[PDB]
Amino acid sequence: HHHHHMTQLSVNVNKIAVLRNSRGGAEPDVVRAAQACLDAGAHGITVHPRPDRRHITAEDVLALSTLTRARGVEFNIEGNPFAPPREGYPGLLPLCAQTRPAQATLVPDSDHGFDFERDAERLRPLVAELKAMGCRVSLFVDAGNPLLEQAAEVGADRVELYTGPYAEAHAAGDAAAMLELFATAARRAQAMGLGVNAGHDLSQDNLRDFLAHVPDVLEVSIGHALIGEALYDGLDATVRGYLALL
Amino acid sequence: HHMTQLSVNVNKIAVLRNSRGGAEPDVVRAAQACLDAGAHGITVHPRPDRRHITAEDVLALSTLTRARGVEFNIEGNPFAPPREGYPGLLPLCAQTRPAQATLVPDGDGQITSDHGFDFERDAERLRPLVAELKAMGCRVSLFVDAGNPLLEQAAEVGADRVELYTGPYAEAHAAGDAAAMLELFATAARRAQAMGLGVNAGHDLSQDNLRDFLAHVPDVLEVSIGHALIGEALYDGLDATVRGYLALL
Repeated sequence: HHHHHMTQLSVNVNKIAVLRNSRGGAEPDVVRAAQACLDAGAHGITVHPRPDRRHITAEDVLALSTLTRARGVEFNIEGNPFAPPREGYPGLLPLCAQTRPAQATLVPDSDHGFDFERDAERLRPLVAELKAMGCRVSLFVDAGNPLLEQAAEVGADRVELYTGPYAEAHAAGDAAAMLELFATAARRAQAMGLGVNAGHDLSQDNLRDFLAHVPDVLEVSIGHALIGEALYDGLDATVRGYLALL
Repeated sequence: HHMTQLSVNVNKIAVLRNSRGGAEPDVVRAAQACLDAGAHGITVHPRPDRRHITAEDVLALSTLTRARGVEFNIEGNPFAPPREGYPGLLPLCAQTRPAQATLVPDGDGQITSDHGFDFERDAERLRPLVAELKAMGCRVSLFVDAGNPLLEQAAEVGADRVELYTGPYAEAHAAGDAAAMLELFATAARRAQAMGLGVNAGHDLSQDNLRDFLAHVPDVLEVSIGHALIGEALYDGLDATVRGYLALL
């Protein structure tokens, strides 16, 4: 069996592209913002290129691949593996084929995980193809999923627990019920040889209780709350603040 | 004869909030941090499609600016009828009584404001709405292009100020040579002031081009800065960024 490893931080820069696209020019620069996050010591960059190009584009992915590669850090691409290519969107797997990121996080459409009764068989050859490229494959799952262990059956290397309902419980004050659930979910996955990532709605106000109660979380992908906190203190300070909690 | 004042446009803060669909980052808290750093007022532009700032944000920021004794500036299209989630500009201003109302021609679905009023077509539909805003206590500013040949008609319509659209200045400044644009905007300012109009400016103003603009365009009373201020704050934070802008006035 494995041994403990210090939790790593991946900065999700989707919202930086959201601000760019709202105006429609070039500021704020996605690569420049990611560069400042890696300069602050982040272990990697996460993006989620939607098929409709609402924020991050295929061009951003290639640009960020070149960046993370030149700096020896990890690139994590989220996306729906089932989405066929359309105009302006090459598809998740061909994007990973072109950039060979360290990790590919597979999502079903983010507010829920996969229905393994329904999607496991068209998932299987795509998971296998992603790993064959050199990608770790992580599957977005709900902490309450009774068939959660089936992600190992598909061949995935990790699961990413969707931490939405924990953060909602944390803001309301009583998050104990959520923490026992997410801890139990983490333990079930690890008993199958799966690594555990997390993120989504994780902030500087709730990360500490999470890592203190959920064991051996390997990687956290934090976007929204990190960008929102950076409005007050800057990207450099914010990332270093997150790092000091890992 | 008057210190140029900084109004922070907090639209892009709502851009970050609404994308998620919760409450963070809080628009009111961010505006509060801008005022603590010495900003002279808050600007918002509630669009009819509710892309970022909502009517509830307007009401909340009105209460904030009032408690802190600073000016509230609402940009918007006075012609836009009420839609789902949007009561319309004039009923919003009646409900909140902002110090200033900045009127733009912007149609539905424009990415951002990219042109000022065409006074040949809009002057007569502007007149009674300008008058109704003033009757509420609002100073009324009209978004105009620096090259508008009918710029002087904004005084005839009853507006108190014009806001020169600084987009083409910022584009020329980034390209290096902004002298020609600076003389044009200076000329536009003087034309407005000869009619008793005050001069505001904004759109695409940043920490890299504000200084030269105020240095050459005379008696600019107010600058409304949003997009670039929020983008620069991503690196340095709002307090530091706001204070940087104040030092450039």
